[PDB]
Amino acid sequence: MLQPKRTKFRKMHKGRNRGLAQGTDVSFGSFGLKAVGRGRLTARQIEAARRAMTRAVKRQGKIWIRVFPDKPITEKPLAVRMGKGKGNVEYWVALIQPGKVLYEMDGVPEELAREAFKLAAAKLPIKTTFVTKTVM
Amino acid sequence: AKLHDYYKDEVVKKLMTEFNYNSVMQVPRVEKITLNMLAAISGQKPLITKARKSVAGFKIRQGYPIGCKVTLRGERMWEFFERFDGRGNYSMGVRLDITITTTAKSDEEGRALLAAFDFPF
Amino acid sequence: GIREKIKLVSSAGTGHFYTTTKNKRTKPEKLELKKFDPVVRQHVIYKEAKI
Amino acid sequence: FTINAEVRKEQGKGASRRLRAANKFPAIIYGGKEAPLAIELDHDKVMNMQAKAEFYSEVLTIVVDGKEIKVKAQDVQRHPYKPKLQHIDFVRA
Amino acid sequence: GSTRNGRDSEAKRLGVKRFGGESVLAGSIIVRQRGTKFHAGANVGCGRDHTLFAKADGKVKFEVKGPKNRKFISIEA
Amino acid sequence: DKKSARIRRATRARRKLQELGATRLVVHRTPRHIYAQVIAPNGSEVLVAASTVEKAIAEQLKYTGNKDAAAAVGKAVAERALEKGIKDVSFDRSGFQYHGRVQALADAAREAGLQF
RNA sequence: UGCCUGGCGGCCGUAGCGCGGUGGUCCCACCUGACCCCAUGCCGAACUCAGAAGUGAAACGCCGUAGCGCCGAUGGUAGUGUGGGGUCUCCCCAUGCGAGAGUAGGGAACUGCCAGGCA
RNA sequence: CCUCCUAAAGAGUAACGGAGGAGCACGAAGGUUGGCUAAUCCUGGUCGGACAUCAGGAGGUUAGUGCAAUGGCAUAAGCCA
RNA sequence: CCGACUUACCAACCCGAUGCAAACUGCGAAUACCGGAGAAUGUUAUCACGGGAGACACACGGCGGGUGCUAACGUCCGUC
Ligand SMILES: [K+]
Ligand SMILES: [K+]
Ligand SMILES: [K+]
Ligand SMILES: [Mg+2]
Ligand SMILES: [Mg+2]
Ligand SMILES: [Mg+2]
Ligand SMILES: [Mg+2]
Ligand SMILES: [Mg+2]
Ligand SMILES: [Mg+2]
Ligand SMILES: [Mg+2]
Ligand SMILES: [Mg+2]
Ligand SMILES: [Mg+2]
Ligand SMILES: [Mg+2]
Ligand SMILES: [Mg+2]
Ligand SMILES: [Mg+2]
Ligand SMILES: [Mg+2]
Ligand SMILES: [Mg+2]
Ligand SMILES: [Mg+2]
Ligand SMILES: [Mg+2]
Ligand SMILES: [Mg+2]
Repeated sequence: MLQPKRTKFRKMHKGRNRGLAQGTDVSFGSFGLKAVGRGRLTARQIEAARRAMTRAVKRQGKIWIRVFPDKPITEKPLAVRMGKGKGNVEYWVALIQPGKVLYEMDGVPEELAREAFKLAAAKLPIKTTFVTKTVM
Repeated sequence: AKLHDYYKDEVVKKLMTEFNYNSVMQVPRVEKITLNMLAAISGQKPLITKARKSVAGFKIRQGYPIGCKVTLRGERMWEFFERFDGRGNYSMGVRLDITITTTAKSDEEGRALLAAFDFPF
Repeated sequence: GIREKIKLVSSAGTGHFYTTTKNKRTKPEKLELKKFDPVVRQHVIYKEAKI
Repeated sequence: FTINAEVRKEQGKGASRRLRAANKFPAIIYGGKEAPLAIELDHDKVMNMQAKAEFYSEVLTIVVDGKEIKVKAQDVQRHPYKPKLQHIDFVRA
Repeated sequence: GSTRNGRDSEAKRLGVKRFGGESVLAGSIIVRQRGTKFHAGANVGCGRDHTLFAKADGKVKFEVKGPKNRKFISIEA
Repeated sequence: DKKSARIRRATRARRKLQELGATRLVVHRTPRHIYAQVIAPNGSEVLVAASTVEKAIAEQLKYTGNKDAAAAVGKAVAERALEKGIKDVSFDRSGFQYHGRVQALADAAREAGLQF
């Protein structure tokens, strides 16, 4: 599952997740799975969805993952009180805004792309939509 | 003095036919000769060169005297010339090292100049 | 730290002194400096002494 | 392709969002040495024809003010997730 | 349990003290800064901690000037 | 790259004279000529000037790019500055060493009665 | 009054690079020598001096040329002050302000003082 | 005690919030005058190698700053006398 | 002493595309803040000095955030 090989800093402020996405076009492949909802995609979710769509295509065509989980999420252990420092990094997330193309695919029929992405979408916490490469 | 006087008589003359320069100022001149490693070889007292950095490898440090060099120019370079890196300049290894810097703006033009003085090739 | 306090005493015999620090190990030679003596109102040699 | 269009009275965010909340969208015609013309377009009409790859390649005619302006589609701002057009740049051919 | 952070220095109250067009007396600090974010223009001195101060009575003038487009502060006396 | 290197050498002093608001005796030297301009504090106005390209100075000289010629320009620019009543100047050596022809000019300029 | 060159400024890339020309009367440059003045942690390379046979080769200036850098609308978008609203982790409406990026396009700077050459 | 962030584009601003430093050094590493300009790589070159010093070019501060970080720094505040 | 073909191959630089950042910025608002000027309006609403205090456990709600699980009628700041 995806994770930055290095980071400048271990822990990151919670932040907020406002705005619409950058990277709203199918820029690499023919077909894309686009976020309609807003949220966090964990590295496990990204992997689960990748394995689903990959198995559907029977290792044919080509798959791009447009999102990368570069935000570390900390958690406090069970039965520890508030404070005493920030919790430990447990997993990595990508912040998703509406419009974000999550995955792209080329070298399959649309029919099979739609099925592969439907199987991937069922692994994700955010509402998605199938999209095609536009001429402009 | 032997080779300065011969540079302009013959070597300027021949190189002006070879490449067909528009001026003598196009001709390759021996600008300088630098003998990195010395004062019986050169006459000029050498300059003790020093380390630009430390290196984990040679057990050196920055500003350690790890070399020595002299920059023969003009009359004294001609008198030692008697005694290609890709823009005219040559370097001889002596089993010290030697360098001949030129105003030649080509690789064929440096070997034109040295070999016109009958430099061994 | 390493650096010890010293006084620079006026050579004019006014009693006037400056104070400074000195790395005694690296520099054991006595610090001597022309400084303004405000008693005689002249620059004179000052010389190191113990604080 | 022949697109019907009106000169936009109002410009800016409020005006533009009101257009799109009534199944229209703003566009701009610029290029040549004439002043830019800010136009409003019927959304469903243009969305239907821009489905064809010819819309973006061939010269189009904008019938605005009853006048025929020949243009190429220069840029399109799409809605981030919905299949809608926010804006089109047309360049006078 | 414990954390290895929990330190910070006192805030230094840097920044612009007199903005453009403000009438200052000579000696008045115009900006406190680290290094020369602003440079001393006409009738402005630069102190040892890069403090820019008025050397004349007059009005503060910020200007971008020279080949590096650096910010200068002057006093229009 | 001798001009750019010299303009780098010249800049500190020039900027200081601008800061001070000094009237500036600027010298320029070449291997053949030497020049002198008295420039106003603004930096944009030459008040008086004298050179060895000026035929009057040059026709009385042996060679225009020597210490003798430098002293001749020094006397000339100073004399002309004293006509306008420009007594107070600051010497801008313009990146050249205060030595030889530049010094010879400065010496003659002082000897006439410029106050630097 | 025009053209060329030098010096000093304004200005600080629409002004900078690249690439193709082009200039030596003057100016500029390289250049020519060094017991000298002064100089090289060695070297007249630089700095410095005494020069004027030679060349514009390099540099420099000038001219041309969008391959770049740079500048850059209009419109839309983002954000946002105030008031109001929702399904309130985020948005929307009224009103005011309104980018950044990108697009069309611009673009091979312009200008003051003094000096000299030439016409 | 210092530096950054949190800190909401003046200042200030909390938490057992997120990251690092200080408790010195230096009679030069201070003053001034004069001078100088970096990393890194490519091509060539005794030993010599990935990396020593030399030469040329590319590059243009990506170096440097007595010691953290930030802001500075070419007129250098960097380097030499 | 070397070399030469050769890779399920792993691949830096550079070039073109795509995103991401509290401790990134070749950009950059709204607001806020400082100063100047001018009306109207406001029981001087301002500043100084002096007599007398109280208070230094705050709470929730909105907005911007840290922390916590964008958990808490949680916790810690800013601002109303
Ligand atoms: K002040
Ligand atoms: K010193
Ligand atoms: K609150
Ligand atoms: Mg609005
Ligand atoms: Mg601080
Ligand atoms: Mg500047
Ligand atoms: Mg010479
Ligand atoms: Mg040429
Ligand atoms: Mg813009
Ligand atoms: Mg050009
Ligand atoms: Mg602040
Ligand atoms: Mg604020
Ligand atoms: Mg408070
Ligand atoms: Mg210093
Ligand atoms: Mg209390
Ligand atoms: Mg309390
Ligand atoms: Mg409170
Ligand atoms: Mg809140
Ligand atoms: Mg509470
Ligand atoms: Mg709460």
